[PDB]
Amino acid sequence: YSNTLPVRKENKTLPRSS
Amino acid sequence: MEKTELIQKAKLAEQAERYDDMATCMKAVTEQGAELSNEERNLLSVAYKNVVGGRRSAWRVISSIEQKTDKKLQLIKDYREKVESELRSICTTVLELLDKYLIANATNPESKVFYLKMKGDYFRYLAEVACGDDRKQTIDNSQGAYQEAFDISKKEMQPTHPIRLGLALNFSVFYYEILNNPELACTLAKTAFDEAIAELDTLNEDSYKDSTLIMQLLRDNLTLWTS
Amino acid sequence: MEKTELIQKAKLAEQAERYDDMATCMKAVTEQGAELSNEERNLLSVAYKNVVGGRRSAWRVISSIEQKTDTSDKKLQLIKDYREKVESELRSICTTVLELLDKYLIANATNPESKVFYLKMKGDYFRYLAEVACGDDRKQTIDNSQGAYQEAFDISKKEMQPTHPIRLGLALNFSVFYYEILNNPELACTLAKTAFDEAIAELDTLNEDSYKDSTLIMQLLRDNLTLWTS
Repeated sequence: YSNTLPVRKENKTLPRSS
Repeated sequence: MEKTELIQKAKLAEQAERYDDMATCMKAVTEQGAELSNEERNLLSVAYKNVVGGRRSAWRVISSIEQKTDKKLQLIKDYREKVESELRSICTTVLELLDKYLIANATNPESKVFYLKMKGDYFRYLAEVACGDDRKQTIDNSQGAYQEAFDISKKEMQPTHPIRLGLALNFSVFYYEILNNPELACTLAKTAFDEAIAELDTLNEDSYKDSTLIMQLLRDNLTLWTS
Repeated sequence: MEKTELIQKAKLAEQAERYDDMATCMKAVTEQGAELSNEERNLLSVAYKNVVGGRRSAWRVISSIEQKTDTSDKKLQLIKDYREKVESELRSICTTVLELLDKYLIANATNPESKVFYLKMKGDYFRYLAEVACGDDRKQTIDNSQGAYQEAFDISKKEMQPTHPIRLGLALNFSVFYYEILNNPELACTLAKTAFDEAIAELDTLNEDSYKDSTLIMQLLRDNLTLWTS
């Protein structure tokens, strides 16, 4: 897609959020 | 809650990526009646951009899945309609804020340009999911807002100003995406870019960060649209 | 609606990253009463991990800002109240998950795989409660977490090869419980490294589909060991 403004946005365990 | 405490909570939510809370904070600030600094305008823009863009991405994913597709298709269309309803709700909220509080009581030409650009943005988001005469009218409103912002910005602002550049960026995207003319979108992005480069030695330091980035984005679009 | 439609809708939400709706779908599926398949357990796990991780991250950021500022300030009370809000909704999420585990899933689990899985989920979410609890509520949540983890760890030692990705994820999270909750780096490292080594020995005899997950989890074990050693 074409750019536009504005844009959107410890120990390791499982599962992990996406 | 009081404006200072309110925008404090807004920054707090921002750093916590709690964009719904941030958006309600900034809506309360706006509905208080007073105008917004550049930083507070940015807070409101970022908050509502995040909340609406979650649903924009969801809608694109779902419409894509629908194109490749059956009771399945019925469920897909109903879910897409749900997401569209949420998107229209958010866009109506933002546009109502713009009409009543922000655009009406804006002091500067720069703030007016910013709010008009934002109105163009959210009418464009509404048009991304529109059909029939509603689509025509939403495109009409988005283009009208962008064109007024563009005229005022080139009347009262220099080409290097970050607000003008961001307006050119999103208006070029509007031409490429909604009206579907690559040549005109390219010409708009490129004229903004070249006009900014023409001066540039006049740009003050405060804007160095924003302008530069925006200009890169311009060039990126022009690269993506020449392939 | 019957399972089929709920599963389609939950999967579509996962594709759209609408994790709230996914979680609602999978809660309905669970509450239908029947036993879940591996597909459905993965959907439930993914959905709820996603709905709780946002609250966990927000809480961590807010609490790093809280302890990073001066005391006896009015600015501070707002931050603390906000932290309490996020804590409240995180506790509500965890309570939902734990209720699903206590009323439906664990009780009717028929195979040891599902038992290990649900007990690991119980431990995970009681640990999520512990990381935000105080005093006696903290003691309660820690005890429940550790008990669930321990039951799963024994069941897994007795019923699973050391390469099974569920057993390895259990070991990872249990060592993390030892390091973060109990503040025991030595035993966290020992648990994680034991799982690691016992897995490495039997690795050549293993399935590719399981290879991806198992080697991922072992890599995570090694990374946690490197972080805890530093």
